[PDB]
Formats: sequence, structure tokens, C-alpha cells
Amino acid sequence: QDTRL
Amino acid sequence: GIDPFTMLPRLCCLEKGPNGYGFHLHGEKGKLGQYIRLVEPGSPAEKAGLLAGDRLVEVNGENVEKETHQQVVSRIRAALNAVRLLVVDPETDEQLQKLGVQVREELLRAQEAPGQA
Repeated sequence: QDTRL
Repeated sequence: GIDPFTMLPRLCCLEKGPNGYGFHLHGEKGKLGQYIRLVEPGSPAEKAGLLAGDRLVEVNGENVEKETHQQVVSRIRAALNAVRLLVVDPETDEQLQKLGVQVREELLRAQEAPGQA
């Protein structure tokens, strides 16, 4: 689910 | 027509905001292929000039393409306050790769502009 930074 | 000097990977110094930098990076499950998926409108990332369609090539000056998706994200997270994200449009990258010059920092570190922050 994408990658949050 | 006349095309300008297409060889200008933009270095975005991303500030540690609330709990990160405020963008979603998507990566293909190999090595090389890390692209920005979505940017938070309330992030220090967007003001740094990071767009929701750029590719991350280097972190702080060193290439992070041959890493893993985890390691790429970890590179950015390893920064306490500020980290220099070198990003370029994947469309422009097509033109840039054909030039292959030392645009990595040599070109980026042009003349100085003392005044604004």
C-alpha cells in the first residue's frame, strides 16, 4: 500500500 | 525548436516535519525503480520541490538505486533533521541519461546565491 515517509 | 539545458536533477532538502517528510514512495520489487507515488500537501517535501511523479536517484549525494525498497526508504529515515533528496522527472531522466555528465553535484553546485533561504 505504498510506503509513507 | 530550441530545447534548453535539460540536465538539472533537483536536490530537495527535506525537513523532518511531524513524524517524517510527508510523501508516499512506491517502488518496484527489484532494485532500481523508486518513484514518488503521492505527496502530502502539508509536507516539507512538496515545498522542497518534490513532486508526486519523480524518481529518487541519490540520497545526500550517494546513489540509492541499487539498494532495496526498504533500504531506500531507510536512507531518508536515517536523517535526523535534514536530508538531501536528489530527484528527477522520469520523463526528463530519459533525456538526462543520454547526456550522462557529472550533473550529480558538479553541475548542481553552480554559482552561489546569498540572500534568500
